[PDB]
Amino acid sequence: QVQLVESGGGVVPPGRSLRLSCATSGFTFSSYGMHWVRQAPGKGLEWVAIIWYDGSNKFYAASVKGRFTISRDNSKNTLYLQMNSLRVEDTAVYYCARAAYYDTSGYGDYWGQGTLVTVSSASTKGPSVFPLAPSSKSTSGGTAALGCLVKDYFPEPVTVSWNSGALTSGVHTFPAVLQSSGLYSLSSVVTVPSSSLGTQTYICNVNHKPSNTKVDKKVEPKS
Amino acid sequence: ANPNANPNAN
Amino acid sequence: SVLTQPPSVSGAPGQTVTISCTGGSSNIGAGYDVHWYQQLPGTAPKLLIYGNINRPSGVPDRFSGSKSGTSASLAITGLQAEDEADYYCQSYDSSLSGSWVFGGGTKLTVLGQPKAAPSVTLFPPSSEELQANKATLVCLVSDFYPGAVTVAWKADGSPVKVGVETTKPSKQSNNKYAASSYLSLTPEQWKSHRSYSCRVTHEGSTVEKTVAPA
Repeated sequence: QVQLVESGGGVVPPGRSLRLSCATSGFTFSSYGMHWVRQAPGKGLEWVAIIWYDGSNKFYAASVKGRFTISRDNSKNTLYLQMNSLRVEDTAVYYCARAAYYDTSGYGDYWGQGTLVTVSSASTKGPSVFPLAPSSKSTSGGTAALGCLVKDYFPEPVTVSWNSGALTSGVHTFPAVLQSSGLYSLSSVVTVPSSSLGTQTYICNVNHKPSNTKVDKKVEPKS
Repeated sequence: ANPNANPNAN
Repeated sequence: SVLTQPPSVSGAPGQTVTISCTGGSSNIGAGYDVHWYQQLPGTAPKLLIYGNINRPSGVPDRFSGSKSGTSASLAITGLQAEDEADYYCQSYDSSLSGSWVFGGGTKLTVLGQPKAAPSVTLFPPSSEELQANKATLVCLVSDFYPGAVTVAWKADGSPVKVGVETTKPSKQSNNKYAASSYLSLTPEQWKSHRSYSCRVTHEGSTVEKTVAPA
């Protein structure tokens, strides 16, 4: 019954502002301190801020002081984080946590599901799709690997299908890499019978909703 | 202002 | 991190593992309580141990905490696949301005599957990318276990660091792991070498795939 429901995350350029919200139920909100914690993708937890139950005190990590404001609305059972002057290094999942206290230090007994803040100066860009053509030496037993390289898109996500979803067997679409440019690339590869390369057409279907772009790329054998 | 002080009503 | 944890621990199902958390005289040494969180992959942290030793009622008896001097420890007995997660210790440091300090986290791997060597496929730059004045080598690595790999690139037997981007391993449907690595070249660099290699190391053993502009 203890619920902490976060919203407000999304993709913003550096120097812009975002407000995060943490809407609570299942306990008397006004009796509890609340924290914000963040986690950069692939990294550890970093405490961000606290607000007292009564709003008498607010404390901030040195990394955000002057830029972020924690606040609460007791009538809405809601915690906020106002984030101004966002930097790329603020990119993280932001968690709200209910304050608890033991004897000589505090801890967070319930946590929100998190909201992702992505701070990037990259602009919406549809992918370039290049064919990864199969070997003419038949390479890898009676089975050939062919694919699509989905280059330089922003933001996530892209979806890939083959032959309009009719080819699922031996498909592996790899998670994207994030380049120093701030753009993503990914690849999809399919393992097919070498004997099919003469008679069967292979088309990767790449969909990038954020840029309203779809690419259908025919992947033909080399010689 | 002690950031380690109990921030709760109870 | 004010609090030092081992980056990684592993064990087989049924084994006991211990995760240490080392601080100093202004945190754990000062008597400030230590707490532990479990973070299952793709989920929010959850409270595992509070006030050094206490389990929330929802936590199984296999999880226990202890604290001595400047160190705390989390022990997990009867290891199960479900325990595979990142574990964080947390306290307070009187020499820092925040309410909480965290350890850097420990990735717990539960070795619940047999070893599996990686499948490696290396693609050269497409003639369309080259004809668009760019060049990407694509090294696709799949079906390996455990989910740790090193990917290194070579141009004619010499290591290449610049222009490389490699994903962290990601779990597949079959509970093995996949990763990918890209090498970005000028078409000039591509054409100016006899070969390029992707060299994938998994548990001390290496698969190397080579392509040639030829």
